[PDB]
Amino acid sequence: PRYLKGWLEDVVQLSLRRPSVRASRQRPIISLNERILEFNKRNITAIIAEYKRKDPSGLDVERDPIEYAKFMERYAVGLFISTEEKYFNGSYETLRKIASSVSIPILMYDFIVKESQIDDAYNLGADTVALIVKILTERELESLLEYARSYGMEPLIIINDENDLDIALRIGARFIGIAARDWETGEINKENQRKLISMIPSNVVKVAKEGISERNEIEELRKLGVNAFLIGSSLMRNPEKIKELIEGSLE
Repeated sequence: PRYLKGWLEDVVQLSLRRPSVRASRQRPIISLNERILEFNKRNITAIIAEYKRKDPSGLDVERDPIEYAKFMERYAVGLFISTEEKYFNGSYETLRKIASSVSIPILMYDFIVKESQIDDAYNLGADTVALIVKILTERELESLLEYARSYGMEPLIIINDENDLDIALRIGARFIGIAARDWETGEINKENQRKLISMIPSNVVKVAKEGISERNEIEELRKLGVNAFLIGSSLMRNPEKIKELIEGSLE
C-alpha cells in the first residue's frame, strides 16, 4: 500500500490480515455499471443505496439488513455493502445473507489491499468491489483491477483529488467514484467534487459519493455528466427518503 498514517494506516494493516472465506457463490455476476447505464437510458434516476452499520462520519444504526435490502430492491440501481470490521462495524456474513436475498447488483465496500479479498467478494456473492486510489499504489491498483476483471467484475475506482483521478484514468478505470469527503479530516468539498467530475471522459461511468441529499442536486449533477449517486447514511436512517430522490415530491 501507499505511505499512510492514522486510521487509514490502521485499517490497511487490519485488512492485510482479513481471513479469506470458502463460501461458494450462488448467484450470477450482474454488472452494476451496466445497470447504471441502463437506468440512464430509461431516464430512471440511479441511486446506489448503502448498507452500513457504522461509518466513521456517522452514528451506528442497528436495523434488520435483509429488510432494508429488500426494500431497496424496489428503488435502488444497486447496493453498496460495507464489510470493514473496525470502523464500519461490518461483516462478511451480512454481505453473504443480503446477497442470498436480493437480485440487484451489489458492491462489497471495504479496504481492498490483497487478492483474497476479491476472492471473498466473489465467493460471498458481491457483483463488484471498490478499489481506493488513496491507499493503493499504482502497481497494486492495476494488479487488483486486472484480477477483479478476471472474475468478470468491473470495480468502482474511488478518487477524491486530481492526482488520484489521473492515476485512475492511467490504470484504465472505466467506473469511477468521485468522493466529496476528505479521507483525513472528514470534511466535504463539493466544489472539488464537481471540478473532478468535469475532468472525466464521457465514456467513464461516474458515481458521485457523499454530499447528495436532494433531487435538485441530483438533476444538476446528471446534467454535468454524473451517471449514478451513492447515498448511504441518509437512507440508513430513513429508507423512504429514496422515494423523493427518484420520483420527486408532492411536498
